[PDB]
Amino acid sequence: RYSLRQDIAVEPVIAGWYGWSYLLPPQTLARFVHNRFNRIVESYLDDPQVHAAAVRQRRMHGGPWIHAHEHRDAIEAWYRETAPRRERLDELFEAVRRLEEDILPRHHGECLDPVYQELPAALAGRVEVFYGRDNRTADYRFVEPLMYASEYYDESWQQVRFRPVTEDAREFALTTPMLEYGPEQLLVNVPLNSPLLDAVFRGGLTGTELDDLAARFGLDGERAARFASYFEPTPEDVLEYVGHACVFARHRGTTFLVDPVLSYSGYPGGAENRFTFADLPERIDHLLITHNHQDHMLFETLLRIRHRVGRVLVPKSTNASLVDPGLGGILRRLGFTDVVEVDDLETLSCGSAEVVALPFLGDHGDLRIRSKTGWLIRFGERSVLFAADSTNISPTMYTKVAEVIGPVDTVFIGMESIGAAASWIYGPLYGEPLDRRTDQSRRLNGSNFPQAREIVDALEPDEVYVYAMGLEPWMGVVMPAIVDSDLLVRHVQDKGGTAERLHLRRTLRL
Amino acid sequence: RYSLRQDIAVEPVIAGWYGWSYLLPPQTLARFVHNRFNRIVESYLDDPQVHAAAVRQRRMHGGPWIHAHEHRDAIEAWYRETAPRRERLDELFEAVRRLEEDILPRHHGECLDPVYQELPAALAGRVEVFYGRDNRTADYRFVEPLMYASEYYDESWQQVRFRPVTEDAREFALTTPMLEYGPEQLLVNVPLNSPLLDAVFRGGLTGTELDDLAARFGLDGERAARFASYFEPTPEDVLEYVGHACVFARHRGTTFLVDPVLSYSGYPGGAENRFTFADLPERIDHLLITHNHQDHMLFETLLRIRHRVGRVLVPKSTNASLVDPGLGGILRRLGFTDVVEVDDLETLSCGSAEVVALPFLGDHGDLRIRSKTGWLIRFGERSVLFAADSTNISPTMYTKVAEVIGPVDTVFIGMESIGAAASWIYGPLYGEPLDRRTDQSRRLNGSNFPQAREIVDALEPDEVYVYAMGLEPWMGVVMPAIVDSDLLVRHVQDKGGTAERLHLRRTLRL
Ligand SMILES: [K+]
Ligand SMILES: [K+]
Repeated sequence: RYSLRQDIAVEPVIAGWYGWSYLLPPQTLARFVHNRFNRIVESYLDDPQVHAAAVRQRRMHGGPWIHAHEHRDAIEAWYRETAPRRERLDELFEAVRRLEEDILPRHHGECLDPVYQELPAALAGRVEVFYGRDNRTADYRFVEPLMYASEYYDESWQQVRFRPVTEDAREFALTTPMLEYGPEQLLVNVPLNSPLLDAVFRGGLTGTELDDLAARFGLDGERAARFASYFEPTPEDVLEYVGHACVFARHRGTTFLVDPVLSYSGYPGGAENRFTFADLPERIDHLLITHNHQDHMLFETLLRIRHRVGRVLVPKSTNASLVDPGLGGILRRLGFTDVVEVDDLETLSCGSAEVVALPFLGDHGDLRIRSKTGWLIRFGERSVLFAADSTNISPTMYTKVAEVIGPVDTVFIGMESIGAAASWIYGPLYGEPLDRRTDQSRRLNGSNFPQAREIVDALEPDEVYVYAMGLEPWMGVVMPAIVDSDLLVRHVQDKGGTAERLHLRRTLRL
Repeated sequence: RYSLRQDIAVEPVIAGWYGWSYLLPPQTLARFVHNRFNRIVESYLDDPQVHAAAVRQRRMHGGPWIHAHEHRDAIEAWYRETAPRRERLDELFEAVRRLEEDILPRHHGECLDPVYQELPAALAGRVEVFYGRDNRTADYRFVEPLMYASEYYDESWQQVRFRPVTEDAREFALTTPMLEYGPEQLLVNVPLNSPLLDAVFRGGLTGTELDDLAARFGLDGERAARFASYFEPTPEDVLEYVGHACVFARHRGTTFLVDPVLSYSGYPGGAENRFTFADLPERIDHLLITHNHQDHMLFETLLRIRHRVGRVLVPKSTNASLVDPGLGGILRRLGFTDVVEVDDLETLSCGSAEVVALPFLGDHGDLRIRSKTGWLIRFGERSVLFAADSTNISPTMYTKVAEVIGPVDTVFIGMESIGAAASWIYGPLYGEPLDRRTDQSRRLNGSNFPQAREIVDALEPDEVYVYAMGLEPWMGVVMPAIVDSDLLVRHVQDKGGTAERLHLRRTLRL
């Protein structure tokens, strides 16, 4: 009997690209493909040189640049093979532009029933329209499950690409098409929610069982043998930090994992003491996610642990808009079948703990998005709060919050006190651009020193760690402020308590 | 041992008025008190005559008219006793006007963080602000649980008023202050979620236990004896229609009740065959509610059955706005401790059935409100759909819906094909008025004949009843089209199937 090697990664791929939340729902896919992914490809076909030149200065990583510039011929063939896809998806892009731009501004406060009469065939039956607060300006929302039911959500445009992992750091993956760039890699068509991937990550297969598996993925010849080679012979009360904003926990034998992202292992030259896919218990009872940003809920990680998961807790949103579509339903298309959505300050009991959802402000470019929460976990008398990227930009909200929830022992706050422009993530979903100087004042930032101070001062914790920092090398898949972190470590220590910025790993007494 | 008499009603009262959803959350209370309830009282103090004159023509019921005009002195004293309340609530009304009118339009697409700096003390920490789709127009939402935590939600402004019920029909109750107009009535201060009301509706008390109970409500002397007199000595597979849009169901011993409203009994001169508080099983396993309109979820009914209820299913909304605030949280303040919010086309298993939530369009004045769903219930091979007031104003939505949910046997649709102006309910929550002729085209209507036809034609049911009609006399508490109903009864019958409009009661084979 055999199992996947710790040093093979199985990378999520949707419509040619490294896979994440907003590529799943056809209506957001379409805004990205049209307004970003085609622009990146065409720009590259025209001058491979810019991209190479760009890729070479480390400091230009994260821009709209293809990292496998050597492979011009393959990329061109791929673009052209997929033209009927990019074209059926543009049919949706046009419907939506048509409704936001030609149909909705026609109306000024009267009955809207005349609109369902005029909807593009793409949207017919799949949207609801209404006025906003002024009663005169018309808006809309998608009926999400009907979208997924439509021909525009297509499971066949999904894939996984197996490849070896030889070191800690990761190259920035979001702007480069997912293809077989080397014989070590294996690109395979399967839907992301498939139970075949579950077979894989679970393992314990005989050699003939692997052949069967591999034949159900439609593999044979050398591909089937590459596939086979990715497999090797099958070999309390804790609070473990493990990377970026990901924290593991056992409490009277119930397991918790917050904002999942994990590194790999099985290769020379690692970093001592990492917490890896290999360090995981049998079952993950409760998976918690603070928001919808890749650094907090990485598809690659999630697909891998899916088979071990009990319940997923996530914050409730019903906007069913482009900028902000239902987290919970995304998780369901990924194959998670027990997902619970929690409103502000609702309380769920979890094994022997109690989990409370907390209000979470900012980090989203002052955009209309409801998928954010922090979590407070009460393990009997000790009680820990995970705040992720949430910033304290509303003076008293924390006082009022404390009045309802009682005292808190331990706090994790994230101080990416300056990060990206919000258009960097959300930009292709907008309707038209903002004028540059405005767009510029709309950032994704974590709490800085003063804000962070006032969080601490209003919750009176005895322990106070700062995470979500983006230090660990493997976060490079997807992505001054230290001055501030340190200001805070001293503040909290000077006031008679433990504090510490986190990097790489840490056991902690629970 | 004793129990409440079937012929005593226990009427919900918030801040002086017959109690319902939008009076619960302080932010909506405040819009109603200021923009409607004060206007009604003052107008009456000035000329009791208009009101009497108005009350006397039946056809003017439902307008802004006080029904107990004889009792001028009492009403005046009540108004003046409660001035410090109406004044602390105006402090919130002003905060909100201030933020919608002075603060939010100042901003044009830049960072909003400067706003939490300027928030009225009333809202400090209790709101979140953001841009809408155009990215330039600022909007907001309340953090609902912090509102309820605030001094503006005040349980002490809540009450119940016991009174006898001597006949089927009910006088229109929403526009007249809840006071003791007669020695038969008993007005009592207790919070609506109180477990003391549960004691009452449960009953089985000894006479000394009633005295104890009555002493915990702070009663004695003649009041305690009136209270006591409201008590008398303690005395399969069904599908029961029972009134308006309320339908009961047993299936392999699990009980369901949809859109609850019930009549009373124990008085001469009733209507034979009513389904009453007395006809109810021991336990209500699953309570379903399609939307947030009083005709579909009457506080009076709900408070009475609270103690017998298992789970409440309700549609999910996160708008946490004025026009549309969280149904689920309202139910929690009323004392329901197991409430589940269901998104479009999510499926919950319920005892031996499966309940699916269905998209629901219209009936809400093209306003931004997410609290609406129909329910499909699968009892094994028979499968029944409750559509309430939802109108088929989107051509294909029903085709697409059917494609996902499979075939349906039985259908209840509501054909109040013309009803009220939407400002009649929602009017006091708006920011300013619409110009009259516009407001006029924004109605709350059920499906008419053609729309209804196309629902039937796309679901192919064998049975098809029309409800939500507002026939039953007791609906008068809170509230041409028959031509259309009948058109539909014939249509469905001519195409080889059962059809029928419902009135008063009906057993049905399940
Ligand atoms: K599909
Ligand atoms: K309160």
